[PDB]
Amino acid sequence: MHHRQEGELSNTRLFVRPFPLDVQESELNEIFGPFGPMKEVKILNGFAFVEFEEAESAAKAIEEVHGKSFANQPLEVVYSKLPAKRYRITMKNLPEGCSWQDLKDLARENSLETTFSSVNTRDFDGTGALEFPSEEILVEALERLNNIEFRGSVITVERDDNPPPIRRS
RNA sequence: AUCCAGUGGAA
Repeated sequence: MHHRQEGELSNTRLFVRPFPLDVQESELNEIFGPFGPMKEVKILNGFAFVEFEEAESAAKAIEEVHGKSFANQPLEVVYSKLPAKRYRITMKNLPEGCSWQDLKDLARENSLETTFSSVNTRDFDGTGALEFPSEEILVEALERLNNIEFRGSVITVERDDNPPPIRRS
C-alpha cells in the first residue's frame, strides 16, 4: 500500500476480490485463459491481480468477468495499481551486523534510497541485493553506496543486469 | 465493500 496513486494503468492488470479461499491459481487460468495470453496471475490472501499482453485482452476480460461468478460469489473486477519495472543490483558484505533494515538506513543516509532490501543467503553471508525505483539510482548507487565501509564491512553493490520483476507470489 | 506486485522494521 502507498498514498501515491494515479489510476491511469496501461489497461492490463485486473484486480479481483470476492475469492473462495483455495483459488490458488487454479481457475484464473481458466476464466482469464480464453480472454488472452495472460502474462501472469498473482493471487494472494483476499485478492488477485491478473495481467495481459494487450490492453484489449485485459479490458475484454474485465468487461466479461466484472459481472459473473467463479465461486458462487458475484465478481466485480476493476483496474489495478500501475504496473511498473524496477531496478536491482548484486551486493557483497560481511556475515555480521546486517539485515534488510540496516541496508535501508545505510542507503538513505548517503543520498539515494531503496524501495526494497534483501539478504538472500542460507548461512547468512552478509551479502544480499538492493532494489531501486529507476536506473538513475542504480548508476549512482555503484558510486556512492560502493565500498563506503559499512560497520567496518564493505558493500560491493554492482549491477548484474537484473531480471524482470519476480513471477507469482 | 477494494490493491500487490521480493505479501518485511530485526523478519
